[PDB]
Amino acid sequence: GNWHGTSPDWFFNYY
Amino acid sequence: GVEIETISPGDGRTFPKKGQTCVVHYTGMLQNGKKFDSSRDRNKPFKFRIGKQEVIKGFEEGAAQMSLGQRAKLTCTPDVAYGATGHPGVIPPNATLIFDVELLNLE
Amino acid sequence: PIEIKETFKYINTVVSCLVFVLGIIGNSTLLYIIYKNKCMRNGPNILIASLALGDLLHIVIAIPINVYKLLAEDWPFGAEMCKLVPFIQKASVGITVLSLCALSIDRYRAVASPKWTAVEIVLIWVVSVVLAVPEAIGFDIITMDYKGSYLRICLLHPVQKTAFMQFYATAKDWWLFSFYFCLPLAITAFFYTLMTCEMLRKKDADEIKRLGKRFKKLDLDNSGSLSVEEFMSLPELQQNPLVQRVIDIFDTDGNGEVDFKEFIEGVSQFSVKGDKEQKLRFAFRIYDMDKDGYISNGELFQVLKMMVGNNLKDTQLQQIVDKTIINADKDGDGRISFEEFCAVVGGLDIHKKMVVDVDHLKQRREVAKTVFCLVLVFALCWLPLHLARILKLTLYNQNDPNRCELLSFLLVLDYIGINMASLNSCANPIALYLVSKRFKNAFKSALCPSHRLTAKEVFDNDGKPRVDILKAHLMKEGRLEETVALRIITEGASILRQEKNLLDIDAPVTVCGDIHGQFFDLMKLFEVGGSPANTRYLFLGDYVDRGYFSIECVLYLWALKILYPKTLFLLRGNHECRHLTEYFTFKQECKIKYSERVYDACMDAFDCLPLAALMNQQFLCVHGGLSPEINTLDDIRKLDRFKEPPAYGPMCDILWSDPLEDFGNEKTQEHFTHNTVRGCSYFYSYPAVCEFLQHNNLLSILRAHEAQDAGYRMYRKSQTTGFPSLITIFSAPNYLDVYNNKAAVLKYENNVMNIRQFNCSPHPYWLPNFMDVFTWSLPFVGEKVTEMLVNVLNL
Ligand SMILES: C=CC[C@@H]1/C=C(\C)C[C@H](C)C[C@H](OC)[C@H]2O[C@@](O)(C(=O)C(=O)N3CCCC[C@H]3C(=O)O[C@H](/C(C)=C/[C@@H]3CC[C@@H](O)[C@H](OC)C3)[C@H](C)[C@@H](O)CC1=O)[C@H](C)C[C@@H]2OC
Ligand SMILES: [Ca+2]
Ligand SMILES: [Ca+2]
Ligand SMILES: [Ca+2]
Ligand SMILES: [Ca+2]
Ligand SMILES: [Fe+3]
Repeated sequence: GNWHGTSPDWFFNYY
Repeated sequence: GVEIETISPGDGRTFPKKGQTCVVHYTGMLQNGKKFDSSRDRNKPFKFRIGKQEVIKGFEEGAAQMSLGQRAKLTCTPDVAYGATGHPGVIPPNATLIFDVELLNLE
Repeated sequence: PIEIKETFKYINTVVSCLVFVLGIIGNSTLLYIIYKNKCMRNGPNILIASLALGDLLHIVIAIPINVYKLLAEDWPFGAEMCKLVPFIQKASVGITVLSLCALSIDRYRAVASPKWTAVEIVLIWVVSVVLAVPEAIGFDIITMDYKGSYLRICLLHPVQKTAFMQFYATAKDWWLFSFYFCLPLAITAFFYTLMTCEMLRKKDADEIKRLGKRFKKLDLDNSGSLSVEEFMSLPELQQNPLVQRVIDIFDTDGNGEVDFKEFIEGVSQFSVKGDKEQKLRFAFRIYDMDKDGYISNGELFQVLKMMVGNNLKDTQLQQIVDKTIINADKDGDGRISFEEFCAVVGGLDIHKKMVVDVDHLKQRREVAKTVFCLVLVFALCWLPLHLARILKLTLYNQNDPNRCELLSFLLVLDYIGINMASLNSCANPIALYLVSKRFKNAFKSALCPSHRLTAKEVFDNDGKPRVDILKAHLMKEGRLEETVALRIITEGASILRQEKNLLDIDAPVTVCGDIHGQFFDLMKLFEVGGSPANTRYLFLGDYVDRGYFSIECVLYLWALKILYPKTLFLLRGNHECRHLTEYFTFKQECKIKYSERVYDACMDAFDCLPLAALMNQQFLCVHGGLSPEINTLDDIRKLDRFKEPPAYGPMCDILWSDPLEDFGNEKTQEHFTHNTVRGCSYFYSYPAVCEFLQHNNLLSILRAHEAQDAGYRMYRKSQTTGFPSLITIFSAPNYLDVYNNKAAVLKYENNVMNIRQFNCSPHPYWLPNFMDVFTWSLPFVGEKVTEMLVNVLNL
């Protein structure tokens, strides 16, 4: 998504 | 280029005119003699009218100079036949046609 | 925060499963439609197929892996998946955006002023992959902390080695916003605006005014509508027997008369700028009498009855209509759709014949609907995510104490944006099914005696085919499965390969002449001569060609060879070679009745037939006659029969030689003369026949390969022994259906020779060159409708 976390996702990481 | 070489003469007095219907049996072949169509196999003759542009020009011209009951062979070059376009499924393109034409009846 | 995550985990996993299932099913069905239905390939629909790929590679690989993450509460995979899955999503998004842009540009070209399509597909995929490469080579795995519990995370490394990757990480968001969301919408809006302006200023009055003048002139009663009588008012149309069908097709609303709008719409079907699909749809609707969208048996029969007239019988026309329906029904519903119709008559190029001078549009509804639907779906699916991103970029501030509700809004919006982006890769089949008529019909067709005998139906438990079932089926115009026919022909060739060059046959024996594919006449022959169950048969050759049912004769004769290899004897004819079979109608027979592999198997079986027989130690049976190179039976016995019959040698002489015209009364002593009629082999004389008979101590010779009015002919009686030296047997009654001759069969039993005669039998009719009725009829339809439209409009 569009956050900082432990995931790969479209724009930024996900929680 | 239409040529009529006689196979068997007819009555020699009655010739097709504009307006009426010729009922005939025909058998066509390519230059190799392979049979591509023949109305005799159907056990029913084919009818066509003169002056309505229903058949190819060569066949109509050959029928014009061929008399009632006459049987002849017509040599039709592609300019008086299906030409370079041909007929899908029957006639290959730029083919010279040979027709065994027998005029049965005039109506 | 925590509650939202705990509640949305279940939602995310359900979304992942739903996208998995729907995407796989829909995209697989869409690709199946593209690659089985032959009409779909004509347009830009294959770009749609690429979109399906652009979804499928994403759905089966990236979705399940993420599912594990949704139940892992951490990041369990290594660098490989961390680098692979986001590469897949970026590649899929690039494929979708480039496909939409290229397709919109392509049809802007299409409606305004192919190898290029394949090159464009390749370019789209290459550009998508190369643009997604930096993203894949960007991520990494790092474990920093979680305030006590170290954990690994897949993300952009905070520091990048190269300056290019530092620039990439700095402004990745706007690169993803511009190329993947701004460029598609901008390009599609620009090209659609140009198309709107194109139909704006390209609109004129000249053609409309001229067509209105023609409409007013034709409208005798000035009622604003055209009835049957006003169309018949032109004398030139009184000789066209396709008038009423075209008048009905011009009438779209079914009120019985054509108004100006319907006049324009009907005329527009024949513009120089119209597509081939419009012409083919007009051709389909010509036969589609009741406009149900399907061609059935009855409607086609009536249409061709009106066209042909009384030239053909009812029974044969009905039979060939049933044949066309059977061959052209690719789904077994008993009726022909437009899809199957254009799969059949696609190559006739009759669409180019229906040309008139006019320019009007009735199209641009359907496909414009589809393309705008696809672009709108793409825009709406990545809209919530972009809105969430811009809201976080603008209003989010971690320093603000009033921040918890901002998290509660942004996280839910991000969840919605992720879920919708996931659903987009599984929504294109649904969108196409809802917007497009062609796609909906194709999906409906896919998801939702013509019987073919199988191996269990032909072969029993012992491997011996049941002759009665094959007999009845092939009598009833039935067909056979490819595997069964190939099996029969191949193992029949295997059986025949073991026989010697010269067969030793003892009395009683029945000998038959040329059959030439006359399956029903072959039936009459077997009936007259007695069933093969108790009668030995010697066929002299020519089982194919000159007929329309040769494959039936082949199947049944080698079937009896399967059942009765030792009581049934077959000899080669000259027509079982490459040259004669490709020259005559047998090749097209195999191509239409079966596949070319069946032709190859049939030819291989033909290659294995024996050549000659020795009957009752007194008689020699061949197909043609003697050779100048053959003096004793040993020459025949040493022949290599497993080859193409060469243009010269004892092979060609045995398969092609004929007696002289004046056999038995020839003027000279020349034994052999050149054969001009056949173009090969030689004419042989009565002195030569007597020489061969006396030298080899044979009494008479049986042959075929010459037409006989009575079906048989005994040549001159031999001086030394008093028996007819050469007997020709013909068993093809009504040869080529023009000879009207009889057929004869030769029975030898108890030193008694009896010739039995039989005549022709009815057989179903086939159009020349084994074509269907549509290929027969389409050019005539096109020419007459074009002549009508030229006589009406152009003047
Ligand atoms: C099914 C309904 C259609 C309708 C079919 C019938 C009434 C049955 C009728 C016995 C046709 C035969 O069907 C078994 C078969 O006869 C042939 O085998 C043939 O021996 C042939 O050459 N003939 C037939 C005898 C007259 C001369 C010539 C012909 O002028 O034929 C004409 C012909 C094809 C003209 C085309 C028309 C299209 C133009 O574009 C083209 O212009 C270049 C010229 C035929 C009579 C047409 O007027 C009428 C039809 O077509 C053709 C090789 C193919 C043709 O099947 C189509
Ligand atoms: Ca009117
Ligand atoms: Ca109307
Ligand atoms: Ca219908
Ligand atoms: Ca169907
Ligand atoms: Fe032969």
